[PDB]
Amino acid sequence: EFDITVVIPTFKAEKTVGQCLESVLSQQGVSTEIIVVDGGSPDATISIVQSFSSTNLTIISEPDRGIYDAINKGVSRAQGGMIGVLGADDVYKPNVLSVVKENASRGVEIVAGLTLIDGQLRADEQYRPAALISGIPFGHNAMFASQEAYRKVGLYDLAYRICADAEWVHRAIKSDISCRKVEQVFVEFNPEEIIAEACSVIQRNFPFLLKEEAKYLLYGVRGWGETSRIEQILRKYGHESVLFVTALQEAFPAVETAAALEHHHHH
Ligand SMILES: Nc1nc2c(ncn2[C@@H]2O[C@H](COP(=O)(O)OP(=O)(O)O)[C@@H](O)[C@H]2O)c(=O)[nH]1
Repeated sequence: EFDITVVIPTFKAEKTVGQCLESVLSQQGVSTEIIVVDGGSPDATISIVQSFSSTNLTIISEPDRGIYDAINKGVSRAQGGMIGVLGADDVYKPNVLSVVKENASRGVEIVAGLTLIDGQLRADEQYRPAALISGIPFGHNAMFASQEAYRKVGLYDLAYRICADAEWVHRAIKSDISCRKVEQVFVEFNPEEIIAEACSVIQRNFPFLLKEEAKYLLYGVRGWGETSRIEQILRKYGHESVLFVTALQEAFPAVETAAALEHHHHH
């Protein structure tokens, strides 16, 4: 019954939840359902959320196991054609929801836009196998996914408290979920732990990789580290997976002559 469902997880968000919801309620040209999944805030959050138009607004307020648990509860209740997730410190830009509706009209399963972070565009990557040796290719809050996308991919993996968004998108890529990237800003707003989860997520695509080899690939694609061992890694594991060969030749087009050699002998 709704073009869009916006899932907003909140805990102690009294400072910004107003600005967040104003960015959703003011969206013109769409029927929007809002599901606020609050983890039991003791501050003004519940009152502020209640100060908005409640017509299509549901409030869940109960303990949960973290951000992605709250997101899962909201996604599970969503009735909209496309489902977005907005943090309480985030805002959608004007007209974004209508842009999502328009770009979804042919049945694409994911519609993703750009993200503005401290006045700079997030350095996004393409939605393609090459993302599988990296992080999430677009900002998770700039992503909208259909009911069928979530039905087919499933829910967010709570084992990942940082990078569950990346792991979900990688599962989408591996499931050949369709995606359309829109070159418009949709949303504005312990490294060792982040790196550990990101390596783990990459290894869930390619279980033959050592953690250090997942790290090398990740730093390689992101431009944080050198790439002279990429060909070595390709020769080491190319026989394991055509997807992995495809990912490396997409991420590092210069290894094409070596990639074709892997394809030719094993795939
Ligand atoms: N329901 C729920 N929401 C949370 C929890 N922790 C954080 N949040 C909310 O999740 C959103 C993002 O949290 P934040 O600390 O900014 O993490 P980040 O934006 O993903 O880096 C905000 O809307 C918070 O209110 C939690 O344990 N439960």
